[PDB]
Amino acid sequence: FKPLAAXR
Amino acid sequence: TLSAEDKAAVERSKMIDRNLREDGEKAAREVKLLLLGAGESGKSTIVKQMKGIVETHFTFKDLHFKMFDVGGQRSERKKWIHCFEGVTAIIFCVALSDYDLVLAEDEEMNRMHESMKLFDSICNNKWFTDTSIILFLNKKDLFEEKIKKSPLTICYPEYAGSNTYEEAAAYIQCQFEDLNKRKDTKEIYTHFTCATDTKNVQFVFDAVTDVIIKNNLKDCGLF
Amino acid sequence: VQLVESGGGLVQPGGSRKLSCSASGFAFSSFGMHWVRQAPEKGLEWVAYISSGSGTIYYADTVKGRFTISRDDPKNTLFLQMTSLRSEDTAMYYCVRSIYYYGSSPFDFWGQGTTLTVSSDIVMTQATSSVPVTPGESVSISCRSSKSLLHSNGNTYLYWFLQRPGQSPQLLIYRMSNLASGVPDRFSGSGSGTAFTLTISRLEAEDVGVYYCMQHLEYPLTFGAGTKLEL
Amino acid sequence: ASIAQARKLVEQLKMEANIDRIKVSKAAADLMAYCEAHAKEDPLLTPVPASENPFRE
Amino acid sequence: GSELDQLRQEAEQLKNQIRDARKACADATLSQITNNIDPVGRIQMRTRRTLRGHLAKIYAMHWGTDSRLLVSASQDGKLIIWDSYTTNKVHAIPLRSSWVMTCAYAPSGNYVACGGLDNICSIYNLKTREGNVRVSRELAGHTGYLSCCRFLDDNQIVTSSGDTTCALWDIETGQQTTTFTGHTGDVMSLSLAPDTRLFVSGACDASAKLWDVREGMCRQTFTGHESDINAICFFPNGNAFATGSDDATCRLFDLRADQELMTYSHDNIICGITSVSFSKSGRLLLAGYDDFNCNVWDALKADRAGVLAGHDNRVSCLGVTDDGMAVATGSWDSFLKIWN
Amino acid sequence: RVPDILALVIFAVVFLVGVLGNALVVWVTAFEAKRTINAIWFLNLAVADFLSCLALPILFTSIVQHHHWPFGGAACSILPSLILLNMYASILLLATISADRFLLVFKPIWCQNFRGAGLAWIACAVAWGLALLLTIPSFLYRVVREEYFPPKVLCGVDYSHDKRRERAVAIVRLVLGFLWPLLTLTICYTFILLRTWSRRATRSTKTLKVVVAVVASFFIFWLPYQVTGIMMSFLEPSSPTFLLLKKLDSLCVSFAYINCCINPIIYVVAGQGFQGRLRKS
Repeated sequence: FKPLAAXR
Repeated sequence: TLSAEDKAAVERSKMIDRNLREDGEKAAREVKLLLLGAGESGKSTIVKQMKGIVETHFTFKDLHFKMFDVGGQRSERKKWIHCFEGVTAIIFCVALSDYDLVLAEDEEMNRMHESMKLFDSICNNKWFTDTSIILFLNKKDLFEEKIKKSPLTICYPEYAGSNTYEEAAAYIQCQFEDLNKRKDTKEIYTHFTCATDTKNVQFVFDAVTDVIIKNNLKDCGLF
Repeated sequence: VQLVESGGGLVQPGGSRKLSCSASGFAFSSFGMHWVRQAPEKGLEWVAYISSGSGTIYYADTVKGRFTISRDDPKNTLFLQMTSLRSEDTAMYYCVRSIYYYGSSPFDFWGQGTTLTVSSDIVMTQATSSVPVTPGESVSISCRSSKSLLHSNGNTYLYWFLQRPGQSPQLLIYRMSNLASGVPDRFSGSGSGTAFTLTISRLEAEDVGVYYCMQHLEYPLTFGAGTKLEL
Repeated sequence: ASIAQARKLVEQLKMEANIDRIKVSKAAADLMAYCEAHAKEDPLLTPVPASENPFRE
Repeated sequence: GSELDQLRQEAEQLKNQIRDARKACADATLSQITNNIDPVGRIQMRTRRTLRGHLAKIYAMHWGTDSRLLVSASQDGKLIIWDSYTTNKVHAIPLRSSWVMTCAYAPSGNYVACGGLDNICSIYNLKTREGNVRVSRELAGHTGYLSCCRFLDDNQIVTSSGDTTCALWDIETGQQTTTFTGHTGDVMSLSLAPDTRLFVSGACDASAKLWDVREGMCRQTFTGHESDINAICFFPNGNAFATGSDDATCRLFDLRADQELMTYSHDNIICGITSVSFSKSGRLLLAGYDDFNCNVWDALKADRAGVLAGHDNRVSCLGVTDDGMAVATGSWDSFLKIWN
Repeated sequence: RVPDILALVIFAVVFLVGVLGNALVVWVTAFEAKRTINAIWFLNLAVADFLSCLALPILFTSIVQHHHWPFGGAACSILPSLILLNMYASILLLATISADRFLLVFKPIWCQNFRGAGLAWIACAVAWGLALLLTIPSFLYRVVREEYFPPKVLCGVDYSHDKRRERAVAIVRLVLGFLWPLLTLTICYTFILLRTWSRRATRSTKTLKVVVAVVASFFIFWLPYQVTGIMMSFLEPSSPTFLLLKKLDSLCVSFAYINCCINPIIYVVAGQGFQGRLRKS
């Protein structure tokens, strides 16, 4: 699981 | 709320609006040119070569032209000149084989000065601030034949030159081109034409292509 | 100006035909088109309606979903398509043109008729059924409605037309106050609210026939029983 | 042909110089009286009620 | 020659006699008489309808006799008949020549007339069995462009042109019944009397003239301007008229007393005047200027009472309905406006 | 830390200016969309920028709450797709506008006879369609995890131990989002300047200014976002470099967002009589 936030 | 006939009336109105919009998008497909002159300046020869009010239509390299000749009006010019406010270009004709001839009404004024006055009136008009002018100089062979028999000092008493064809033509062209007073917003194109030519349509085509490109640049805000 | 229609033949209780009318003498593309049906030895009623541009199409409740309407502008021809004919659809059909704008006169031309033989709504009531008359005297006929025809815009939609024996109907007065074109100034109309009248001052030999009153507030268009006027 | 034009002009002056006139006061009073009499039926001068205005929105 | 000099002296002394006669009959000015009257309050008018569909400059517009229909002319090649109440379109007529400067509506309502820069006046018939508008008559007998045209009845028309001459025509035949001459420069505007026995015309030599339709010669002449004359119109009474020039000035003349009564000018205005019209009662004078806005003047006090400013370009045409209920205005921004 | 504060202040400034700017631009363009063909090019761009600006506080609060997603599961799977769609549409619209100007300058005769208003609508629809086709991958591969440690909840991306798909998606997005529009833009404008300055009648100094401004702004303000994104995509979820790049995500997001503020200013400034056009409507 990747912590990629809102946007990217 | 509307009756059974009001709906049909509004439908008729929509159909008329649609037809009007469809017909209005086809008139912008056309390139408009206004032609001016001084009567004996070689108007008829260019009209027959490049093919109240006279309207002419012709096509060249997928470009459609609409040419207006209004030389047969004979009225006050500043009461109908604002109609041609948004024309693409103005074709002007000067007969430079008329430096020695004199006007019929008065023997003191010659035809070249009259043409210069009319050109000054047209060029510096308030309705043609950013309108291109294509200047045709007509009857060069007769001019080169006439220049040897009679000097050109009669028209221009302040001229000192070789009294040859090239110097006289260059002097006439320069004298005509100094009449412009903008030199930045407006562009003037000059060309020498005789009775038999085959390149006038190419000249006007190049001029109108440049004008179209400039207008397209100005519309998008990139100019 | 003329309208010629054809295509009416004998049919079985199960079958199909199609009728076609051709215009000649006017601009077809600017006229809406109608169809009117008249039973033998009876009155006449409405069938369908198509508008200019083929944008609005209205049908009748009695024949909804069973007939088809179609229009061809480049060829100037109107069609009508029959699918499954019952026994009540035996009559004679008429084709009518109409144009709608300020000051127009709809239902102006009626053309001729073609025969087909097989093998809520505002009601128009005319109590009178027959009136003897002598030429040279005045005549007055009344037509009654079930609702006020006066619309808020000021228009009152009533139409008067005449039918001679062996001929086609012709418009006399539209909007119950205006006189059509090509008719003498003898006829006049009046009325208010629910009851309306048509008056003829001087009667001649060409005024014999059956008169009708027609309403145009909302679809469908309903005709009244004819008021015969015998000599 | 100048004599003909001059004769036409002087004849026109003859014809135009022989008419009757009135005082300015009479004409001014007539205009004022007409305006006063017809002021009652001028919708633009005094606004009409919105109920009877066909151009109401 | 000697005869020319003596005739010029004769004309000069007639001019002196006419000037003396005009000066003798002037006892008072309109300002003193109208001093005591109650001024008209500031008038507010709002745009009720807006008209869209023109794609070029709008030059002509004329109301009808039913005060509901109007016609508009533009150089897009289209003549459009409108319905002011519901903002619909009844007819759109394509034109052979796209250079139009005038249009006229027949009082009966069956014909419409137009022309310009072609020396031809075309008549169009509206009520047709076939259901379309067709040409009915083309009048070609002029030398310069047509500036105005008006209807007398369904079989008579009057035209003014830039060839210094005016003409009276007969539609059914197509020949000039009478020709009116006597001006010096271009003729721009003409106004018909309500009683249809006389008509006035203004010219570009700063002169206005009165003409009798039946007999066929000039009655009176009026001068006093400094530049061209663009608009002219009759008072509702028929004993007065008002004219507008290119020098930012309007003047009012009378017919019985050949004198100038009142002038309308303001220091802030340095532009031209295009169209002039009155109201139904003759109290308001509506003028269109080159400064993109129209003005209303008090015809008897020469005081500004309101400004109609809703256009982006020059105002070219102005009209008032017969019932006196609305004002129609046009401009070079291709929009018509009804004000009330 | 400092990147959080810098990102927050940049986000606030961009929101505050862009909302008003794009609202004004779209209002001015709506009236003129019927007559002029140039307006309907910028109408879609203004709408896209407006929609992008309205979505700022969603990230603004998420930064404050230390990456907490209180919206839920379906919102986590729907909203990011749309917010990315807006950015991609905004990029493709600029590319298409540049192509349109290039086709106006070259081949001037053809664009007079056979160009109208439907073609621009078709082009804008195609741009939006490609944006959707590029943003569909975000719909499928977004899931949520809950932390039964002290309560947090996280939106992210889980590929179920499939590195190939993730890398392929990253490469497709990088190629179709940054390099192609930049190449097309630069080539089109350099040819525009060359042909425009070839002749005397069309020569002017405003074209150079507008072109340089647009290209420099685009390149400078879109490079860091793409480079950091691709670097984070190639790396494994456990690395010190991954954490270091995680310390600088929001700065890159804001530095990419500033383009939505920059874009509508040029149209107003470099427009002919925009004040009069606003006064008309």
